[PDB]
Amino acid sequence: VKRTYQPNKRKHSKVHGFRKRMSTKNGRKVLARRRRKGRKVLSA
Amino acid sequence: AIKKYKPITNGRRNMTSLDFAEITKTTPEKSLLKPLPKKAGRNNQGKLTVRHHGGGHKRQYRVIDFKRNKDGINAKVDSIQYDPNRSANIALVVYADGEKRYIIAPKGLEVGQIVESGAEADIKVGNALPLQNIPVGTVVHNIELKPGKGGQIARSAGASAQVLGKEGKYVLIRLRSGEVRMILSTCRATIGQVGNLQHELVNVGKAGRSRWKGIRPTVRGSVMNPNDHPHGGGEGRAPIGRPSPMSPWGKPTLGKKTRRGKKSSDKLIVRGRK
RNA sequence: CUACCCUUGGUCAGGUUGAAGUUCAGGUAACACUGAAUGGAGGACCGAACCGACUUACGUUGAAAAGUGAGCGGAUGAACU
RNA sequence: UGAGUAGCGAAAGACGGGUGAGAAUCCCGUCCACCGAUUGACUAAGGUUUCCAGAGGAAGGCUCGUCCGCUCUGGGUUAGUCGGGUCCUAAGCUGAGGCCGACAGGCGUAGGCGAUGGAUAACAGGUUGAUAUUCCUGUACCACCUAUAAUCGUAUCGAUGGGGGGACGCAGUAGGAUAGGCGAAGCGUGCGAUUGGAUUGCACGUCUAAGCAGUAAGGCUGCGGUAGCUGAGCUGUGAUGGGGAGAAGACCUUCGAGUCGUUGAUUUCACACUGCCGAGAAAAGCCUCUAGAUAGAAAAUAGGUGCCCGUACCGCAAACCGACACAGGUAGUCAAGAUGAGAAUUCUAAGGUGAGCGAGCGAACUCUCGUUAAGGAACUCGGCAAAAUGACCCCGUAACUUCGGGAGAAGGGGUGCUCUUUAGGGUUAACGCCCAGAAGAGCCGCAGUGAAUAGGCCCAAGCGACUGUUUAUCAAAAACACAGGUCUCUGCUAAACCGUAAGGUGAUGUAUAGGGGCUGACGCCUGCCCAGU
RNA sequence: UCCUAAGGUAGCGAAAUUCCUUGUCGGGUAAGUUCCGACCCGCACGAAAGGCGUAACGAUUUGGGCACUGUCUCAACGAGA
RNA sequence: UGAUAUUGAAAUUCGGCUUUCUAACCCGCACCACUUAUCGUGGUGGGAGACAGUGUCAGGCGGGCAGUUUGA
Repeated sequence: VKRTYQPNKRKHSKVHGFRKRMSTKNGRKVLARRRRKGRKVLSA
Repeated sequence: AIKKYKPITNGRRNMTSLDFAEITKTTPEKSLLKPLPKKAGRNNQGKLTVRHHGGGHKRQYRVIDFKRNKDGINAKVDSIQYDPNRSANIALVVYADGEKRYIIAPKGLEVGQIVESGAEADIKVGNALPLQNIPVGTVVHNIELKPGKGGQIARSAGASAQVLGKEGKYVLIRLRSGEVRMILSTCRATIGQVGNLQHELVNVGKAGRSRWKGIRPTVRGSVMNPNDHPHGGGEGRAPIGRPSPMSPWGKPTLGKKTRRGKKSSDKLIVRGRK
């Protein structure tokens, strides 16, 4: 059957990209939490 | 002038359609068209605010001249064409200087002459004249309410009004619905009655013919669930159950008047519709 | 993913039936009403692709956390993508 | 522990050589078998080195392994023209000032971003273990620079703007051409396995763009509005004193090989013409207009310049999504012969593949298939399942109907092969090639649509008119929807609705209109009560 | 003769509605708690949460026939996993 | 739906509901300028007008929505 996840390079960067997390105050608070925790990947 | 098909198939059994014999040009004016995308009854927030809207055939918008702005220039009817945006037809008039415009096609009008000016134009179908120069007893359409804004009343297929006695600054008029009110004498109006009077005698025939017009199904509130409609649901078919029928949002929808309590127009209405 | 909608694209081997209208010739004070051709309308007919899931068998620490075999429905449209 | 128990994931393999410590499983060869509207050939998304060569067998591969999409080492992607950027724009998303909000921030104008569409200059061969419209060979085209020659100027370049153009739906039939097919000795093979053959039996029969010619059919007649025009498939010279070429004389070598008349024909090349009602984006390139700017070599000569990103490989699959080397899912394009209406059916071509555990025996039982004497629903909650009917031609067919239907009603008869024949036809100097019928006379079998593919029907009731829709994953229905009917609210900054602010939908609509409740084609009808709410 | 705002009209009726109930009387069967046609004692039908009819349509429910058959009387043999 | 603030004039009238006038306030009304965009600002006309809109206080309706109770 058709599974839930269908990869798409463009749609993945427009929804969870770095530039879209900086366009919102709530999105910026996401990168501040990942930085404070020591993650190697910040977005995407 | 109403074609009636033969019962060769179901749905087409009792279906009827117009004749279109009054049309003379099946091609619009390329210089008077504009795009008109569909909204589907959704707000600028992206949410659905009006139900039963969606789909339909692609349409283009024709620019209509509801103000009739010019000085005693005589125009000529060039052709009558079909307009999908309204219930009435439209006529293309050409003026003695070359300007082309669109106007609503009155009843029983052919390729002749038309003039738009006050105190000089005659009382004949086609001419637009201020209510001051209109004697009591005439039938007018495309009536205005604000000087220079454009006609907004009696603009449907087979619609018109009747000019009653004038009273000082205002004139008494009887609208199609039956109401009587006053309008400023400086408002413009056109003589005659909107044509295409056999438009309401049509039988759609089948459900698919209304789908490509832009209407979606209408689910009755009595077959819904309790958390979806005040009529909710019981065991099997049930009556209304309440003292008065409700709307989808919880308001009486039978004989409850929704007109606002206080407004400026209240002084200009003599007797409501009956 | 799924439900509805918006803008812009694509797809449906083959066969069958023969509505309105039109045309000539008999009609007729005028119409009416008849014929033989032309004509190709339809949520129309049979049936692949494609889209659906009515019956039954098998499988149910399965090949598969919903499938497979054999029949079955729609198939120019309220169609599918 | 269960236990050396279940399982080892749809399918045809056999033998002879080679390698090696070790071979049913790796390599080569010959037979056999399977797909072939395809398991074949190209290409978007997605994956991200899985691609090539030599060298390896610990682990991974449901067995084995000398082998690998696994390990080690070294390699592989070449563009002015192909697809995207220095071009345009739909939806939508963001918007200097501005409007509105306890704070954040929500709306919105000019202006920008944004293809799934519009505009836009290259083709045919050759070559590597791994790239090819990119490299190479042969011939083209577009934009932009530089110098030097034709009119011996009161020409030239034009907007930031104006007007044309671009520019658009669905259905149906006919017609003109061309691809790919088929049949004939125009060329190269070759003529004999086992009984008689010798108009024997095989295979081939091609060639771009661009640039010059004239070309079926199409639309249109004396700057914008008012009162011998434009486009057009195909054909033919040459390009090509080349390229390719089934084969030949020689056991990345040199070298002279044939390109023709006839038939049948698109789903490819025109929204062209015609009809219909549901009435079918935009913008730029492009061609004009004058504002103004006040000065040349775009039909032509000889030389120069032209950037950035993608290009390997898989792509109905072992590489994509599914925890797996998983009977599942995944857009578009190319579409051969016999049979046929056909892309159905059976067998084959081009080109692929033989499935990653086997060998024996032929118990019970279970699963998937094939027959069965005499009865024929006696089975069972119930004809569940199975069986039967099935294509084409020709006769013929009831009650009821809203006159269209019912209807393929129900029933019955024909069907192979050979011969003898005669004013249907299409294409053409004849001839020949193709398509298609009515008669008569014969032959063979238990059987002639001899295989495969293809409606059981009929007499009566309940419900809903009808096509359609619904509980992804135990309910497809009498449930929802529907055309029609009726009540009621709304005169426009409309009612209703979201936010309940701005701003929006309704609607670029105006009572023949819009919102809400209840009924549910059509036909005949729809009675009485207003004390209560 | 009491009471009420008025005391159910046309049509239909053991019905997707009838508890008594397998009501009773006629059809179909050798045998019919189901089915069809009629009777009204309608517990508890009824006119737009409409009443009564209706051609054409249905992978809808229901009863009776023809054809056919391993469904069965009653089992037997063969092929493959 | 009333009181009061924003909110000023004149007259009728057996510390006043009502005809009445422009000057506050309002106009998804028109023509101009910013500007070859009408979102917005400003100016001139027209319409309306001390009403409407807005703040505080008060009364009524209000399963539309919310928190809870419904014994042994």
